[PDB]
Amino acid sequence: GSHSMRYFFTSVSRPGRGEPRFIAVGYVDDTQFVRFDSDAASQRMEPRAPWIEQEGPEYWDGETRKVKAHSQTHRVDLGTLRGYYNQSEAGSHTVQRMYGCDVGSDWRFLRGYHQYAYDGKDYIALKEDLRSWTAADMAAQTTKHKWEAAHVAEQLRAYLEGTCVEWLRRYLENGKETLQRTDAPKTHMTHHAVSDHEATLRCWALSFYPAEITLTWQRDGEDQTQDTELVETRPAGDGTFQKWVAVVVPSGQEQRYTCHVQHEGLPKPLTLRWEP
Amino acid sequence: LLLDRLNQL
Amino acid sequence: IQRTPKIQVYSRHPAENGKSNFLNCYVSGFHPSDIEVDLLKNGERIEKVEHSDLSFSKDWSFYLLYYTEFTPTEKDEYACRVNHVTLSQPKIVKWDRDM
Ligand SMILES: [Ca+2]
Ligand SMILES: [Ca+2]
Repeated sequence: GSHSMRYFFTSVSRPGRGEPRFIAVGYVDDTQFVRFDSDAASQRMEPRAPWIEQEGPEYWDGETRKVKAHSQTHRVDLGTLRGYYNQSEAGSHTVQRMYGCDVGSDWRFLRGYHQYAYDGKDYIALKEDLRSWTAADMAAQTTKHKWEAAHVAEQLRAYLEGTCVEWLRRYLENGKETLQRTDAPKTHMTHHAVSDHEATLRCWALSFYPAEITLTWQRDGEDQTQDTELVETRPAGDGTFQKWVAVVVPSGQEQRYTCHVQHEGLPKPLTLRWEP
Repeated sequence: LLLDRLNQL
Repeated sequence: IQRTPKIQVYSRHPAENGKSNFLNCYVSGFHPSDIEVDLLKNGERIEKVEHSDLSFSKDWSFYLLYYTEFTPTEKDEYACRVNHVTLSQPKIVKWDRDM
């Protein structure tokens, strides 16, 4: 199937004392593999998946140098933005950055991204052409003219179509035992009476990977959204995910209702009904 | 692998 | 922007009384990132609680998983307590093994 590599960075200013709090995380698909936290003791990029631990000292020293340099860029940016938006030195503000690449089933480049936000709102983003910029307001328009003059999109395009995809392929190979394994959802249905004549049917999908999944209810073979509830996909904590969908039904009529589960690990979607 | 030098805003 | 956290409290494995498991509190959809999350056993704070590294969604809102080992029983009540700048008072969500 398709794969992705993504890095996420958050910096939160601390006007009271000291430097911003900085947290960086790296993912391959839905698997975290590296982290940096400015509050942690190591002051190094740290492994979070077994398959990245084999990387040598040059890798760890290099990623530590680069992630600390990213933290300093965010620190400077928080100051610049406070100036661009004419804000007080007294409040805490946040910058967020995400970048990475997607490859298809053949592991060839599909798309690249580099997005930045200030205080939880879009600031500037590289367009899908990897040449152009989306600036949300006039402060970001100032950044856009600066980054056009500094050949920034060229540098990002070279990384996104080159380094990013090359290293994603390396990680997919090194971590093949888990990264290239799909864990189909383990499904079951539960029944919870809500009165002496109606009940909730809850369709569960457990221990699946990757996180993408679709759960839908049908009644007599047509989609049912009335009297249904669908929770957000949630992490189990062991690297897999969970979700459920529920419907309220008249007791005795449970056989009319079917839950349909779609996932990359299922060659054909599953259909579940309540076991009377 | 991370990007290297970033351009400030 | 200030976005309030969504909360789910649930076990890693289907719960069976007397069998060890893991209690999760998944907080998501919030902004800014500073947040206080505790897992409770009979209204009291559980001390050995860990959490994931801060990350965020496409819409820039943050998410975290807080977790600890626990053993469900017939008598004990478990819950997650969340405080955030968007909340007037801490929000307590009781764990229900069926959800
Ligand atoms: Ca009724
Ligand atoms: Ca509050």
